[PDB]
Amino acid sequence: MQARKLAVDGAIEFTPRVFADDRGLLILPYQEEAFVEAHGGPLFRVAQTIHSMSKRGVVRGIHYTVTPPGTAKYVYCARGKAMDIVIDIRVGSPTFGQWDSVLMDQQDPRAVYLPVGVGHAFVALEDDTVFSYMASRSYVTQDELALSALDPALGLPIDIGVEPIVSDRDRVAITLAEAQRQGLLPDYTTSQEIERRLTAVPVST
Amino acid sequence: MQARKLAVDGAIEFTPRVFADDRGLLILPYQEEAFVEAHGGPLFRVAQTIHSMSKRGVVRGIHYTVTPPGTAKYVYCARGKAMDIVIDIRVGSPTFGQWDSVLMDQQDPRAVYLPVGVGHAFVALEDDTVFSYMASRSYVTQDELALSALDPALGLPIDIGVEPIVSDRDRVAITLAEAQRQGLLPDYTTSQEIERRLTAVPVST
Repeated sequence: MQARKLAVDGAIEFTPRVFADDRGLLILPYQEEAFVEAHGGPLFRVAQTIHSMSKRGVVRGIHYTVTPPGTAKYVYCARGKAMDIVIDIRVGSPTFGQWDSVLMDQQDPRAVYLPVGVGHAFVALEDDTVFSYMASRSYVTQDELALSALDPALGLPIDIGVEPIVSDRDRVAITLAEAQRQGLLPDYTTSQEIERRLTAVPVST
Repeated sequence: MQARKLAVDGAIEFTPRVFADDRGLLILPYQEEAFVEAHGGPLFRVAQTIHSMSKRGVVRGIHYTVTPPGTAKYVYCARGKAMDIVIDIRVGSPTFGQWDSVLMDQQDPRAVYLPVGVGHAFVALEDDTVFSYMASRSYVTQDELALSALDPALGLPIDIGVEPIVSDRDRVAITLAEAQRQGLLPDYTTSQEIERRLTAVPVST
């Protein structure tokens, strides 16, 4: 397993090996040793998992969780192809306003660690594109917020030639800039504090 | 989410709802509230995840982990169709020697909790059949052991009309009965003790 610290502070791309034989395929998308060495502590406790499949041209995001409580996530692309995007929406962050992209696909599969307080978006490049998540918190539509993924100030790499396929909620999302004005965005310090508590190393005999 | 306690003591089948819209599909295969209510405690901490894809007619198993240390698992079928099988190999168990099957498929997806000390096997009924696991322990070929899934004393539902597609290791696996003779099988009491420590409820303020 290879790990690559992304430009968005604390975000990480992991590249598992694909082991192939006569029976099919085996991948180990999350691996404790590689993760602890990259991040400094183990994965959060898993409160919920998500299986999401999208059609070609679907754009989902930018999604984030009111912080506190916040959510940290670990996502891998289990089928199809996507441009995955971490957006740093944590006010105070050294990389605030920065985004990073990971090409997710079945030939060179990738997993992404998303810190507490960051936004997540992606575009599906193929039908039957599947994102598989572990999350540190169960989903409350409540605390779950959206920002405009098509926002021109952002220039996210989300256009693939065809009309984006988007939920009404994601389509009408306020901008990053508007959310900051209104004080709706995660704070970087708070986010970090929660994240360190979530991914605390177990300390035993 | 629905939960169904299986005949193999402590094993559980969970039935998530499939939410479908214009964009594709969403499923929440592991959910803390449903799991704690069925099992009595939360999922183990996640040490590793597994993405496995199989061709039609592939039989994998019966696999188990030397106990101690043991491994507990949570598996959902993310693509295709399978007959999934929990085998109770814990000597002392009230359901020792019993197996249970879950039909895994994309139309009515299912997740299975596998306790510490139980064996796991399945047959893929379609090409591109994907099993997605969280496990309480990272994989050591070491502590990872196999029993004969085609064993006639077992009568597992693993034949689909065509020659089974099997690893050399799984093909040459000793029987359940032979493993017991040799003292290679998990102990039920020990398994339970480990399981309770793994899935201990967090107790905070």
